[PDB]
Amino acid sequence: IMDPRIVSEEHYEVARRVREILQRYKDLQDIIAILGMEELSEEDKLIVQRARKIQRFLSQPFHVAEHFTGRPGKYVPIEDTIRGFKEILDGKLDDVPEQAFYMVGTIEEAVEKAKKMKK
Amino acid sequence: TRGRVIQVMGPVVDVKFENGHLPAIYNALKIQHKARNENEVDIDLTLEVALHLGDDTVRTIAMASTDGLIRGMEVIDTGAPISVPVGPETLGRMFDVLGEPIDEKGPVKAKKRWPIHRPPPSLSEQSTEDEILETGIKVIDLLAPIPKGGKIGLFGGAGVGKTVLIMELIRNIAYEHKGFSVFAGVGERSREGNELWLEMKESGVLDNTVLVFGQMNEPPGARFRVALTGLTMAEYFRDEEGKDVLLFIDNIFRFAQAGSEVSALLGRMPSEVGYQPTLATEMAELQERITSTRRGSITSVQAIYVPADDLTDPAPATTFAHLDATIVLSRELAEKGIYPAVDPLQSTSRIMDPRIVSEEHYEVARRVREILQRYKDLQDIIAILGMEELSEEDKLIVQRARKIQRFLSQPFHVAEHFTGRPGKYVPIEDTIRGFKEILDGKLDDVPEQAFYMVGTIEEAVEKAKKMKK
Amino acid sequence: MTRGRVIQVMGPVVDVKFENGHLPAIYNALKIQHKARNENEVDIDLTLEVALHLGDDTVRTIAMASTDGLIRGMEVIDTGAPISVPVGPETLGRMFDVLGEPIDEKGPVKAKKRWPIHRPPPSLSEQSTEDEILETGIKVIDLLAPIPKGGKIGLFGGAGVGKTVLIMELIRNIAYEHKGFSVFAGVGERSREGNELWLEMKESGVLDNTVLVFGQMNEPPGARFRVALTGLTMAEYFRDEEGKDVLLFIDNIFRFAQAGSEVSALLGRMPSEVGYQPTLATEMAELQERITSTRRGSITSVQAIYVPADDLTDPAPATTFAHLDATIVLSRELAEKGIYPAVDPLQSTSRIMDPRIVSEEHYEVARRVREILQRYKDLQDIIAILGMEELSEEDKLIVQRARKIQRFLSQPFHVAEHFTGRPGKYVPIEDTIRGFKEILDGKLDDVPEQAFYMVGTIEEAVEKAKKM
Amino acid sequence: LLDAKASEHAARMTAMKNATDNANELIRTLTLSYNRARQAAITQEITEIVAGANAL
Amino acid sequence: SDVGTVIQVGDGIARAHGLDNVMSGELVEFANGVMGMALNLEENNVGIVILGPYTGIKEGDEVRRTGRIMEVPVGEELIGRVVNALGQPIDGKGPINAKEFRPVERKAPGVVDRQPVKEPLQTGIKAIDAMIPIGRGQRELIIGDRQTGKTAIAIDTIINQKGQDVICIYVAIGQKQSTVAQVVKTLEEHGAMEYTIVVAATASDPAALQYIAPYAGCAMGEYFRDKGKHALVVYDDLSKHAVAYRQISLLLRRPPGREAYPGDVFYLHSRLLERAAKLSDEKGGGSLTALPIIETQAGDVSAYIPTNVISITDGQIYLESDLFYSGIRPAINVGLSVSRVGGAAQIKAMKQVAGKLRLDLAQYRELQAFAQFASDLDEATRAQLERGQRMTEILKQPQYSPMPVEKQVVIIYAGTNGYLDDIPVEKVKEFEDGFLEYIESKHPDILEEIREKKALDDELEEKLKKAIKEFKATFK
Amino acid sequence: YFRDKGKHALVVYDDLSKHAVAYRQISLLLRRPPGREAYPGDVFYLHSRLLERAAKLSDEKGGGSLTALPIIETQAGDVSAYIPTNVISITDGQIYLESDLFYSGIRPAINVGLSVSRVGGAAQIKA
Ligand SMILES: Nc1ncnc2c1ncn2[C@@H]1O[C@H](COP(=O)(O)OP(=O)(O)OP(=O)(O)O)[C@@H](O)[C@H]1O
Ligand SMILES: Nc1ncnc2c1ncn2[C@@H]1O[C@H](COP(=O)(O)OP(=O)(O)OP(=O)(O)O)[C@@H](O)[C@H]1O
Ligand SMILES: [Mg+2]
Ligand SMILES: [Mg+2]
Repeated sequence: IMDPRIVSEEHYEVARRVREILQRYKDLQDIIAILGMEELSEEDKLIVQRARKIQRFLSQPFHVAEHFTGRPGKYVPIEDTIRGFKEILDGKLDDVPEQAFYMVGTIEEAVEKAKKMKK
Repeated sequence: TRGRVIQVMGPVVDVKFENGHLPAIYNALKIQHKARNENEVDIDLTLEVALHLGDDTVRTIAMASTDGLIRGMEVIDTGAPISVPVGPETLGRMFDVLGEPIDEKGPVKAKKRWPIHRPPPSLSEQSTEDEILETGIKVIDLLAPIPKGGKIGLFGGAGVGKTVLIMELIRNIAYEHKGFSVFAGVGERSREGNELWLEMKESGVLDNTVLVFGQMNEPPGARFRVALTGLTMAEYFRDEEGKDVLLFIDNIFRFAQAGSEVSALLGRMPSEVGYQPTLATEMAELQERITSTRRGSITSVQAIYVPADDLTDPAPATTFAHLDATIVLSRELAEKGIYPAVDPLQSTSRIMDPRIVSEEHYEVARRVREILQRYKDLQDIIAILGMEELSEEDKLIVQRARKIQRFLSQPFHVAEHFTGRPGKYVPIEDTIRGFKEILDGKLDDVPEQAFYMVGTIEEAVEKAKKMKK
Repeated sequence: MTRGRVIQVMGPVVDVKFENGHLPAIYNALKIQHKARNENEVDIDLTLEVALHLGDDTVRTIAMASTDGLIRGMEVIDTGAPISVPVGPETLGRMFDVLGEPIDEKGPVKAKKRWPIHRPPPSLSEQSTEDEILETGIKVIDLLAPIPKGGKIGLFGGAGVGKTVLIMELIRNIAYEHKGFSVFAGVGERSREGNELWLEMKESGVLDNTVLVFGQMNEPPGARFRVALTGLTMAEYFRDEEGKDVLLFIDNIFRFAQAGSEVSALLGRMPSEVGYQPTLATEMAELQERITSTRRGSITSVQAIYVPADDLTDPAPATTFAHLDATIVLSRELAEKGIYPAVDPLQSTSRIMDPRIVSEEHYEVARRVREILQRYKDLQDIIAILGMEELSEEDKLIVQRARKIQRFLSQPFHVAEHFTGRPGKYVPIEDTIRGFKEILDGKLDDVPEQAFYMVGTIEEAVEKAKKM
Repeated sequence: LLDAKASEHAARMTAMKNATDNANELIRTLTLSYNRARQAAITQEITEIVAGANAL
Repeated sequence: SDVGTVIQVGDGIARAHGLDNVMSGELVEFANGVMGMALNLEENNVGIVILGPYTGIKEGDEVRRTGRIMEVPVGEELIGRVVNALGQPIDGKGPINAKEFRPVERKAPGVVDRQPVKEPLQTGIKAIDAMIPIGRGQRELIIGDRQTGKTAIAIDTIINQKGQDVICIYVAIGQKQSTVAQVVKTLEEHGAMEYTIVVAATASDPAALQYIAPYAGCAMGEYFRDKGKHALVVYDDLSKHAVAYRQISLLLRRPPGREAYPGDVFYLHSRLLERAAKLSDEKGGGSLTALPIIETQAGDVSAYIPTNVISITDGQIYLESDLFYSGIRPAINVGLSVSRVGGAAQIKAMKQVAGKLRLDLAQYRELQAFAQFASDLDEATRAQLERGQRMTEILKQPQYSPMPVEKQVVIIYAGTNGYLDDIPVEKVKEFEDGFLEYIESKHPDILEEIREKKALDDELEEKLKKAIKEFKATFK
Repeated sequence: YFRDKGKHALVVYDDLSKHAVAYRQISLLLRRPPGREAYPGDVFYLHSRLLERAAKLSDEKGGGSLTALPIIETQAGDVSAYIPTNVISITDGQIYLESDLFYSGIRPAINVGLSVSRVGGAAQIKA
């Protein structure tokens, strides 16, 4: 179904833009394993900063997982996933810390989770 | 005293001779059948004996498709191996595995026929004189000189440049040599054989040449015996007439592969990587016949297909002990657009001895290998540490090695469609002179992009001026 | 009596038929003794070990020597039992083959008894439950890698370190202090190395306390496979009848595993991982489960092992490590520096090292020695790039201590008296533990490093210092 | 500048120590994977050989 | 009876019915006049390996028993000749006219009949005689990648045996006839044919003949050994015998194993290589030594055939392709190559000098891999690198120019003591020839003293005086 | 037997890896086609026929319960291998033991981060 004809134009741009950043970060992965991220400069450094946030925002608390962790489960609509990833890609949430996107539902939850941390 | 077909197992066939007068190993058998009723099909086939079984039965390998064969047919024993026509009447013709003409010029009227299986020369009558044979190709003429009267092997994977290198050598060596030429297309594309035949017809080189084909679409029996048919014709010019001859062969790996394909159906236990238990023995009976005797010399150029760029596969590994010069083609240079893509470290020959070549030829060739071997180990480090962290001697070696590696490239006459360039010839003195200026640092100022598909070193300076530097 | 005839021959494998229907058991030994009838024939003195009951009154067998000159229809006899070898005190100071026949030109062996090579191991109702430490008298082994009585010890080391000297010194110490003999089984050995060992055993006077059994590399797979079991049945008699503690040396256990792999391929069995035999763990067990500490006496074993490609996960090293109780590592760097015996203190380990078996001070002295030697190995690359004066006072106080402790691990052996003036020294467990404890507290730091080099007990270092 | 050059050499010493340790760890993990591949290739090859010999 | 009839024929193997009294390993004759060896004794058929052309043997042809095992000729009469694996001439210099013939499958010398190896086998190669010494009665494996020098080290060694009372045998296995002709011609040019025998089983010869060649080579080499005289045998590729044996076994239908080789592949090389030995005084004190050669694919030192022979020999000499393509010749890796008879297979002169070489060279192998690029280090590290670079120039040597031990210990002594500290790394080769030219005038003095006394401890004063005064006076 | 009556019972297997090796031996002696590491295809069915027999019964059956503690040895400390992964797919969790923890004095040497109980949390007392 990932063809311009079936999905919405907004969905297709956001999904393709997500895979490009995740592929670019998998290319840097074999060199940072030795040297670390201290050598990286400009766009390669900014790409890993956004790729970290994107990789964590793909995590979701399930209802069947309540028996393993005290966190309640969540259901996220298609309009909310597209809007959340679009803002992460654009850089509107670059100031928020990477630990505020772990096991959340919608993008507004990341804003209050960051506000709870105060960092 | 005739025989009958008993089992038809694809390419392999079993025949029983009731009288007890069985055919010898390697003898040729004939199946000629006229259809009795509307259900049957007319058949014309030749089979060679491979093994003697117990109950008056023999295993045979067919040289053409076995479709339409029926159990109980009649088989005739010719009394000898596959016998091919020999003499000066074979010049300017094209042949099948059985030595029959595949061109439409009419029958061949040669007074004599020779069997494709013959014992090799003895140690007491071989010869080994050493001289440099020029190719006009910058890499081969410098780093791996071709020995006149010796075997040359071009090794490579799929699509690296082997056939484009054989074709350039035929258009250089044979075009600068008096005497006969022989070419055998062992298990290759029938489109390439057609283009070669037309190039010969145009140039007029067919008058001094012989061609043998039996291509990819033929059964396993024909694909392994074709190299022997081309060889029994090049042997007559050496042994009976005394002339020097060139033998060009493309894909000798198809001969090894075709022997493996029929081995399982004959009943032989398998061996390493799925090859026959007789690989080294079968390649030796081919390679040991292509040698220079007291009477005349056979210079030979062979192309070897490496199944997955792994020189350790049984067929390529078995081949290396028989050559006098070996040239390895690497996809690493081909992907960078550096053609003919010859590996300057792995390429070597029996002639790179200080007693045979000139003093500066020996020095320049050894210096090229050392600078490129040093650069090979250092380029790997640069990818993790970065070029800024290395010393001035390393930076100098990197800058010169890049230019040397690109100057090894040349535009071939047969490559005009692939290169968009006319093609060029470089003599040995210019190859030595050109590489020396790069090694001595004279052209450190010239850009690394002024050596791709160029000829003589004067052109690089003219090309840099055209590039406004 | 009953007799068979040869019906097939191909390499080391031979098949025999018994027409009367009386067939030999799965491990019996058969003899082929034939005198040439005509000038066309050759005389033979071969023996075969049974392997399978094929059916139709036929049996498959593995050969103990060459099968050249054999003819189909040649008669053969069943001995009614497995391979049997001489046992007792008369086997001390002698050389033997797989069959129990002597290699030495010292006449025949008139032993009172002969025992079969294949015997069941001792049961759980015959073993000893509480483990004892075998005192070797060698400071490094007794302190950092204790030897369990009835245990299996593994030797890993490079060429030119002194493995033979250690074996010879271990063979001595057990005979003099523990009043027990030793046995050496050369599994597929180089006949030139077997010669050097026999001459060094002869020159050191050690032969009278040991038995040497050799299976040479030039022997067929069947003979190289069973040589460890004939060495083991000779060590078994000293445990069961005399009640003494015994040492069994196996030069390379990998050659025993390899010989079984070759015999399995010849027999036609489907291979397992890396091409080894399907029976690799049962063959290793039938050897290793007979080396135990019974209530009467014990057999301890020192076994060297060859790692096929520096990979410890290979099936032969893997199946052996399952049976081992301790590991001894020999390094070339200690030998280049001058430390003997050349045993690595940071790579040698034993299951007996826990404080429930060794005393509290034995555990503390061993742990403190490893901590100081490990800390010194860190400083070695710092010492290579920068000077000794620059190090901190505490760092220098550990470098000095570590060099003195590393030298105090060294000991002058008794077998070494032919190559050096040093007479030789035996150090009890109680004396080495007492000695290292004084060194660790810094009581002897105001003493030269050469006082601890090639010495025995701690009082000798004090007197050596007073002499200088 | 004296403190800046000293701290630069100290920073580079720690960076190179970690880079060397990361590379040494990667070498043992790759070595173990190569040994698994080596043993897997040998058992697969020997089983294709024996299957073919059994079939024939 | 002693007669049979062929039932199956193919690929150089035959199967026959009858031959009830054949012995395992016997020779048999076909109606065609061709010979064969009986290797399998099935219940109803004999499996025969053919020792000649098999395209003339048909099913139903008769075969007869010869009542004899495989036997070859032996004696001094073979010296200077070229022969096949069956003991028949190839050089065309007339018949052999031998006095005795003996079996090819003799048992090896027992552990009590041997004696420790303590006398040298001088190869004349600076890297081998100093760092990887060979003694008479030892087995040393030459192993490496294709086109690295291997046949070169074996022939340079045979050329060095002209003065000593040693006989050499060269066994050409699976080799091309044109390379065999260049080897024979090289031996005739250097005068080595005065004391050598060449046994050949070339690539077009039957798999059977290429299998009996090394066993026939030992039968000829051990003949001098049983007379008290020293002998040397060389096998150009043991990797080619394993392949020839694999063919015969897979065609006789014997069970396959790792890389399709039969279970007795370790036993094949063990029966052969344990026959090299230094005998005891009761047996006359004779000595046979072997130089087997192995070809490794991309450095596969852990393959089945390389691991079998690496475990059987008394040491090995590893040759590497990256050393070869970088100018180090002979391309011997000193770090991985070992001799287990070191310190006993050398004269006292070499033992005293080579001790310093081992330490200087060992500290260099570790240091260049990392400290080569750095501009400023500690003076100790600079001196260790500079000494290691100079000693690795002294070990380089050209083909067909072996060095007598007296000349070797002099140059190594000069380098180890560090008199080359003022000589550039490119000038070290020029210094070897210049120093040896000054020593030509003193050859009468130092040849007799180093050859007779072998005492480099007493000689220190004369070596130091000549080397320092001659070069400092001329170079200033 | 105790579980069918109504009594609770525990069973321990000292090495499932040694059990698989003893099964590979007889399948290869019977000439059965080898798989992934010379082991027969039935190697999953082998550990499944046995581990499934452990179960907590319903009140209608008498409420008894059999529990099992299988043990596995893994070469070079890697969890992703044929026999280890087969049993990890059958059990209700796993306890990981590490060699660097053991040789450094941390005992019992249990990895708290990577060890989990899938049935766990419901079987603990409220305290
Ligand atoms: N000298 C050259 N100049 C430019 N392009 C080249 C040159 N040599 C080869 N190529 C390119 O690489 C391709 C290699 O084709 P080629 O026929 O030589 O394959 P090959 O190596 O012979 O493989 P195969 O034997 O299977 O036919 C060419 O078709 C062309 O695109
Ligand atoms: N010391 C040397 N100096 C210069 N060139 C050398 C030296 N030693 C070897 N070579 C060259 O390297 C090659 C080695 O050939 P050699 O026959 O010894 O190799 P090989 O391993 O036996 O090859 P092959 O397997 O084909 O028989 C030859 O070209 C030889 O002249
Ligand atoms: Mg092509
Ligand atoms: Mg060679």
